[PDB]
Amino acid sequence: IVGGTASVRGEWPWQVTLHTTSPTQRHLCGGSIIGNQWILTAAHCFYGVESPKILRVYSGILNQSEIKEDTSFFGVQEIIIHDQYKMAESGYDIALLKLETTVGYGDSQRPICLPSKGDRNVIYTDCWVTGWGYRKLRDKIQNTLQKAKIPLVTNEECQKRYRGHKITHKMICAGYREGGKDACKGDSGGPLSCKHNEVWHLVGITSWGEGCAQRERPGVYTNVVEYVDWILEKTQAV
Amino acid sequence: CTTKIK
Ligand SMILES: CCOC(=O)[C@H]1CCCC[C@H](NC(=O)/C=C/c2cc(Cl)ccc2-n2cnnn2)c2nc(c[nH]2)-c2ccc(NC(=O)OC)cc2N1
Repeated sequence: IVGGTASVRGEWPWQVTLHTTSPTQRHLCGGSIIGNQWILTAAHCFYGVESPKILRVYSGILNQSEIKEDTSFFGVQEIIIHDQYKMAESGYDIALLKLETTVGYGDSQRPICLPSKGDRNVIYTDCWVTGWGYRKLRDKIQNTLQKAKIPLVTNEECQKRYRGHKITHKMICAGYREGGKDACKGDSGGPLSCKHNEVWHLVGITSWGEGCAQRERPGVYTNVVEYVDWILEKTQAV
Repeated sequence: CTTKIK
């Protein structure tokens, strides 16, 4: 996260850190708890990931230093990537992780509401991007979960900013015209959380951008409202 | 949440 500040413990209890153990254990991506055995994240996180056996989901984490060999995590039973996904820049950048065991909800770990279909017309003015990602292009994963408040950008304005890309309504952009605050390397897969009527909603999934927090280069997020039926198809399968 | 996950 560029231009952000340290989160406080329990502030983003749906935020997870997804780790890979191959070749050595390290933070891979962010993710969000959406159900008691379900993590929503970005499909691009699994590039070259050949098996869910190398994955570890840690919830209730503020500091990466809380994670050692004796730290409890959730194993991943299954990786579900959207069928239409090719690459982050073309959209469908969404994946679900089916956990091997269930998350016990509490003040340190709980789910974030998915957006409502009727809320496709609501204007969100209180949106935050969170993660342990870089503070600039050439940096390192941060110990403390960072947060940055960022305004949503219309599809029309985002398209003007990304000449040569096709910015679809399945993407949602966020950033200041002058830049300064954004997601960066290591933040992808994490949430873009927006508070509306005192309830937090998972509006976006951190996906891609041209550099980090650059002037007139908003961050591009998977527009979660456009995938609610796909999420229910995969999580509510009979 | 309005949208419910089982
Ligand atoms: C463990 C291997 O992980 C990886 O290869 C990638 C996968 C995932 C690969 C893509 C990922 N993209 C983002 O996270 C976000 C991009 C992004 C999003 C928005 Cl909205 C705006 C601007 C963006 N940027 C444009 N340019 N940079 N950002 C990334 N992640 C990493 C490097 N790139 C990584 C860096 C470090 C670690 N881990 C470690 O250093 O642990 C000690 C893991 C990463 N994730």
